[PDB]
Amino acid sequence: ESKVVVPAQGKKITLQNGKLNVPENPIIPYIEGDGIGVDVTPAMLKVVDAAVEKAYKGERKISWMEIYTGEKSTQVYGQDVWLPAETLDLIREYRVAIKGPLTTPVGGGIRSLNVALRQELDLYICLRPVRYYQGTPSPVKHPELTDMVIFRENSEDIYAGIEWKADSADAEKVIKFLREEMGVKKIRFPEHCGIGIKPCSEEGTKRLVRAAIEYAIANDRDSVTLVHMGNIMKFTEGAFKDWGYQLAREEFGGELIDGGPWLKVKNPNTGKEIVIKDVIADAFLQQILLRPAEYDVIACMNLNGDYISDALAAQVGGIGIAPGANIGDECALFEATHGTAPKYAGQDKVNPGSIILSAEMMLRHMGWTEAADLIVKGMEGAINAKTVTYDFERLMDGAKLLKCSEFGDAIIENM
Amino acid sequence: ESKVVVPAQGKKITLQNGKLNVPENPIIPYIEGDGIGVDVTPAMLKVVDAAVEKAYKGERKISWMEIYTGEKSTQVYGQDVWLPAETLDLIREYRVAIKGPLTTPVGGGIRSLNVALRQELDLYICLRPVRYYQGTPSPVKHPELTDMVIFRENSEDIYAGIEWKADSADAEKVIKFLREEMGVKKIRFPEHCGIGIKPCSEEGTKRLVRAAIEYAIANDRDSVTLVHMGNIMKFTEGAFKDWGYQLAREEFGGELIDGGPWLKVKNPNTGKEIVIKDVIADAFLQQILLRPAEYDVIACMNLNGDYISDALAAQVGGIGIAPGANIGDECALFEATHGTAPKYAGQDKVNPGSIILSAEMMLRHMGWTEAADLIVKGMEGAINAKTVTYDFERLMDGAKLLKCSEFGDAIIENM
Ligand SMILES: [Mn+2]
Ligand SMILES: [Mn+2]
Repeated sequence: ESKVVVPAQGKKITLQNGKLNVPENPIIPYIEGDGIGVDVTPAMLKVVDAAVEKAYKGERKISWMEIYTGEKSTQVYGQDVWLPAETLDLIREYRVAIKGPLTTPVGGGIRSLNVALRQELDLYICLRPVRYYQGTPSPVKHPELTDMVIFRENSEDIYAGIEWKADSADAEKVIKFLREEMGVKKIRFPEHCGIGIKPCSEEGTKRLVRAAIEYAIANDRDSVTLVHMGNIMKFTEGAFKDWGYQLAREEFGGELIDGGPWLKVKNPNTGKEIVIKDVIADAFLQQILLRPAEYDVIACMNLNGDYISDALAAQVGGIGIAPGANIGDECALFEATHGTAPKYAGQDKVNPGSIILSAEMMLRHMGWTEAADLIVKGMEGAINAKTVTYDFERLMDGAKLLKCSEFGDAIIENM
Repeated sequence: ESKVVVPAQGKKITLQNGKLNVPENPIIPYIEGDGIGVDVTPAMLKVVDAAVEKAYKGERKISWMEIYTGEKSTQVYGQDVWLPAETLDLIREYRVAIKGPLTTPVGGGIRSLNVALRQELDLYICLRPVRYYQGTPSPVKHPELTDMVIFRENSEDIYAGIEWKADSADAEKVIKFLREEMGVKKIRFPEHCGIGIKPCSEEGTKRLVRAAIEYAIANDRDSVTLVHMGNIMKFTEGAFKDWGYQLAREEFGGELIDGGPWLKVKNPNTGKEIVIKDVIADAFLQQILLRPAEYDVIACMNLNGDYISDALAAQVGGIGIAPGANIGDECALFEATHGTAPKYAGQDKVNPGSIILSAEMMLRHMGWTEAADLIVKGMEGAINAKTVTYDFERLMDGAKLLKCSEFGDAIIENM
């Protein structure tokens, strides 16, 4: 029987015509998360509650409902229950949910639980905004020049988990097929060879890029850059770029800039000309360091997005405070983006900034922009006040060391 | 008939027992390169000649022999001759060669010429050393902490170029096979879907990692880090890491550090304990910025190596002066690692540092360490003297702007 307790006081969020109908007392499911999730989640719940209390003068209140996935799920539901069917059901049912870090066990043949949540709920958009918070210790000279929003495709690519082990009957069957029926000659060593499949479809590309352009319009952003490796992988990465440009022309009236290949899309609300461009992935990894100001909204495939989001997060000193969301047409799951750091679990020491900023993305998604704005204001003030957790403090002079919970308070104090 | 002219005075380098037998007058084939290759190559030839002249007091001299590939090949041999069979023959025959930037035409279905050279000559090692040259304008606060050597697998991965276009009969045939015969259920959108194959074999992994460990030993380096995405791609990326560790244990007497997974390999020459470790690729992209000093020799797959080498190059202000080599068991091809920058072609303006440093790797490979040391010394002095090309000068105050050829001279002047 389920151990999830539906809050007595609280109402389910609904969806109509692609628009969320959020009540003043929405029930929001939440997954504590493994390791440090035990530290960061409580801080997040408190910070969010303070923000909504302050924003709406007590008129609104979230009814938190704990659901399970990861190590805590096995302890709650038993041995092999890492991701209960009900968790997928609950998230879809309640439309909006948030979670702490999740880790996948090894030795049992289980694949990434985070990817499982994304794929099964068809949360095709991995949204990762990366900006700099003044006062954050950064390894680069000008982190303030970074203000990007990453739209990472979440349902395709080699991330789909389609592969076969070297020397397995399956791997041999696939390789035999490729060489004998497809006439593949480029497999250098066909024996003791593992094989992986990289898919990229038009509908997959289009829906991701459509969300990216709509975001640029809704937020009056300057450009959308399609990042890819089309010079090497023409039919997957290259096709992604092609379809992205095509979508811009076919659905957003994209016009040609100069002699190409860049396009301009008129923002139907502000009249601003949004530039649609593209950059090779490896070169992009260099450009984000050398010319970050030239970039804004980014649309890319799964793997590249993973790399880009992490590299960007590192550069602005936000490795531990990078917010993230997994969005689909029916529901959305916000999440801490860092690891579980089991060594510090329960020490009330780690930075709760990632899950908190992911909660602010959640609040904004719910249309509760005022509360979200309060969290941003709180984070900015606390960091600028140099009252921070160890991960920041260690790289600074004259900073006040704060525990995880205390930093949560500092955020509230700066709202 | 061939238009390649074998130098009258000069002798072919030979190979015996995996050791190059280099004469005092070796014939070295060279490809000018497209675009700025017309600017950088002449500077390289002059710098190298000055270095060997100075090092061996006139006793040794390279007999340069021009060979063709790229745009110049079509102009020399005709319309469809982008990569002549003789070029592959010449490189293998003469054992050591160098080249400027190469570009691949689009619209003709031709795949990367650089990859073609690597694959066809089985140059399985893409060696990319990245260090900081004092005085180089860098976007990071402490670029001097970066001193890494990248061993990028060059014959496998999605880089192999195995893929099929969306809606093509082939793509449909492969997808049908995967779904109906392999029972694949993770292809989100099977229609209008491009497909790519990612292979990774044991022999491919082992030979790359073997070269990496041997390099760490020969150069008394501190560690070898296997970079991979094994948490997501278990059978390719994960297998690479597994085989890498296995090779360390089976061939280099690797012993377990603590409770694992790190290993220690005793340097048979210095007694130094070389640490063998591994890091997830996305996290590595962050670690190179946050903790670069903890890394040294890196061994990774094709695509990841491409990303890692570029990101590292950018961080140390070496985007345009990053040396590179493609090494195999029978021959080696050194190359400029940047693009062709056609806009500046013939202006004697671009930085010849990349091809020059690649020539120093070439000289060292030939056993001409003294000449190679002279080039390093020259580069260090010129950069530190702030007498540089526009790409550096633009990011500095109080620097003396030098043309491409003039920077070549500056290098010579600092030998
Ligand atoms: Mn990640
Ligand atoms: Mn490259």
